[PDB]
Amino acid sequence: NPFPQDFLWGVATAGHQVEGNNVNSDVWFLEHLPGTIFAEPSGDAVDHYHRYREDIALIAGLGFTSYRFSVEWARIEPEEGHFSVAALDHYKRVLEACREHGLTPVVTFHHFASPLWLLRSGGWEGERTPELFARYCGRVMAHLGDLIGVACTLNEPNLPWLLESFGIGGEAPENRGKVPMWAAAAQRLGVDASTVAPFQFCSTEAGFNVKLAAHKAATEAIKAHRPDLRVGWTLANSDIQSVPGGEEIAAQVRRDVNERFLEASRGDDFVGIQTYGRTVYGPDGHAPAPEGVAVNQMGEEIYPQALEATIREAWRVAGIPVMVTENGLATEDDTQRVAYLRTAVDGVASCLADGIDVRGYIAWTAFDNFEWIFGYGPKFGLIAVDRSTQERTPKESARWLGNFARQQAPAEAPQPA
Amino acid sequence: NPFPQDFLWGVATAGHQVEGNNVNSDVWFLEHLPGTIFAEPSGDAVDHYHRYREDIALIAGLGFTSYRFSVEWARIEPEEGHFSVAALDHYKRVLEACREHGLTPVVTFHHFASPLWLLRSGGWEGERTPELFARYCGRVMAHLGDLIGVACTLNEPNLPWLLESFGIGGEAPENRGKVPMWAAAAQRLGVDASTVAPFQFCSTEAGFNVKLAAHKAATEAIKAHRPDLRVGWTLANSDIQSVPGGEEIAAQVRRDVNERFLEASRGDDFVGIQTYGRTVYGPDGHAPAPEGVAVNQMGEEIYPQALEATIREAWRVAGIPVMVTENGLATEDDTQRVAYLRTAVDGVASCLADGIDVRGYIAWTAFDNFEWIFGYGPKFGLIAVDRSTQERTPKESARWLGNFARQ
Repeated sequence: NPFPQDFLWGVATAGHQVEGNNVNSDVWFLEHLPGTIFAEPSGDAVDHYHRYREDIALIAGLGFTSYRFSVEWARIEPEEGHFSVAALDHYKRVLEACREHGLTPVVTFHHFASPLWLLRSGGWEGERTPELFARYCGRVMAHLGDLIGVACTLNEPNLPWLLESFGIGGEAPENRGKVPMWAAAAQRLGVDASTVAPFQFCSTEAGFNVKLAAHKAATEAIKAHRPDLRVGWTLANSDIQSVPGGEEIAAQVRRDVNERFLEASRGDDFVGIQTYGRTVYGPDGHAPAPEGVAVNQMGEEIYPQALEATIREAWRVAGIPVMVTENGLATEDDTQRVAYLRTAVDGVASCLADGIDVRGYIAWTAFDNFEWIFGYGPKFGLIAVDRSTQERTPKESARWLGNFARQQAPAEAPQPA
Repeated sequence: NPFPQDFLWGVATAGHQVEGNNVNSDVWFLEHLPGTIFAEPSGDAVDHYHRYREDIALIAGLGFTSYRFSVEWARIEPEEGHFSVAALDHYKRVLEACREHGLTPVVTFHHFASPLWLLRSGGWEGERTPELFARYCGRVMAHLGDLIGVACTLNEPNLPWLLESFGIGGEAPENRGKVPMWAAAAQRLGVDASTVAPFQFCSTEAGFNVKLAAHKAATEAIKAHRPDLRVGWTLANSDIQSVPGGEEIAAQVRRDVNERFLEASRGDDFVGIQTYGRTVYGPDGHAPAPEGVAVNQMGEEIYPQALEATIREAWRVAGIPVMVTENGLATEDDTQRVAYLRTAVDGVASCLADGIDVRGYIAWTAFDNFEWIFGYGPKFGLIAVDRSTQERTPKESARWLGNFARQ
């Protein structure tokens, strides 16, 4: 068996995507702006904020051994310097639920959404962000740090560098004013549009430095409470490929998005790898590539072979233990998700059988949810939710993966201790 | 007793003062503005949002038969036209807890705090405000109306008029810009200050018409779900008195603040009376306490005889049943509170005994809480909360009044 007994089998969520009523967040604010690129508001999402106990019990019943979720800074520090012990107690009860159900909690301290007030100090390019984040992380540790299994500081700091290569984003700061969304944003924040920089859109050297310092200062804050607790960030590392004409563009992208962040990870306990497919570049940049085999729901290629390739890359470049903190598939046909997961798990086993220190596998996502700018259309969940009633119904993929996890545990009788 | 069989004995709260994290409300926003008049932010308050079950068990264990609390528009409709079913289920659970503990729930549909977005459309001077408020009251009824024991549409529409008589607000709208907090509110909302009108500061003719229209449209929305449910609004009615020199001033205030609103109440099923003390006017306007006892934490005269007066007044002007939806005392010494509640309650019984139809007594307030611009200084609670730990400790007044109910 290539998986060790302590290997984590989980599903992941992000607070804004499942909790509902993240009304103090930047993303919420962006969802309701006149010029918005968000297709619909998050609203209640799946109401994980109130239903987490039953959600945890469901997940643990399916045989998962871990649960990854975010603590939301927008709730914890709702205005700069005014921490909410009430919200911190909410997340302590979440962690207590995990622990009562045997789940190791993988806590993401930040998952794109920020308190809206942060966007007035320059957001993820502001020089105070690294220390405010770190202060924030110390406060969460102060209140519930003993209950965390594993810590992820930041989710996908490199995402917008990859989106820029499409590229959706990455206007120059001096040009953010010309996209409606940013112009509006700045106006109501009472601030200049060149200074508007939520986490997931910022691909600027300022933003690189701010992200890295925030990671660094947060790790230290966290270690001050639990020196034993393993910490890393997570990366949006695709399997980068090319066709003829795209070799140099592919190389540039692999370098700026993947290797640069993995180089920056080399001090850490682990790195989180988040991978869905390959990303192919030709002479005109991004090519949704040649066709076969997705047909994902978004019309992207179904290529869970990517995971094994990014795990290998991460081991090579960073040389630290890897945890797969996201992996999954957007599809309305769950039989495709099952076949995808079989292959991705094979990818993991294959890396482990080669001596790569992989420490868990966490599927994106637990429940069909708010897929950022595309809203509720894209279905990534291993568990269905009828949002109108909030009823949860596990899909076969949840039973398959859950039961795979369960079937890796030893089976010995009790032994005098 | 002269208390009928089904007289309600309650304690009351307001969602902004007790729940914590009312981050989408207009008040929250005003608490954090640069030139704010709020002495401190509400923050977590006493975290009633999370602890309500324990709070209601405690309330019920003490002997009360009723609980008055708000549902917060700021959480139910966080953006105009976007209702939260999860916020509605929360409140649904609050009502289920009440009933599980045998407590008749008295729900206030609005208790000063509004969604921040409402302030961008002219707030409680906004001409769409009545129909928005009614629509909101409808959604709440659709989700949970069957669990409400009594309904209070609006809390103290008339408060800011009373305060104006102390020269404490009531700038004409053209001069709102001159108050720092309004100028800051304006700038952050992208709106002119003349337009900024949160409920409890708005004592303008427009705000009278808007409040009244909202109360009426809300009443009609709630009866479309529950024609049996008793509906009214609550009034900030002091026992307005004079000394020689103050007669015209006193009559004026009595007419604009109490009688005008009681007249406006004449169609309703009951009027909620909220009274704490007397307000005395002399030749120089509002008079300070005499070399006359106690006094309360705010230096106002401790005057429980006020309640009997405002009940008699309401019966006379409105002519409909009276519910005491707030009465109590701000004080650090609870022995003063016990004595106050005893006499107030005697005042109520004396009204009852004269045939005035009083339907309930509800004390302000369950828990020491966020007293608006005064922050956590003032202690009105029958139950103490050490906010650092959120630990609840019933004062003697809790056990006194609870036990009084229990007979």
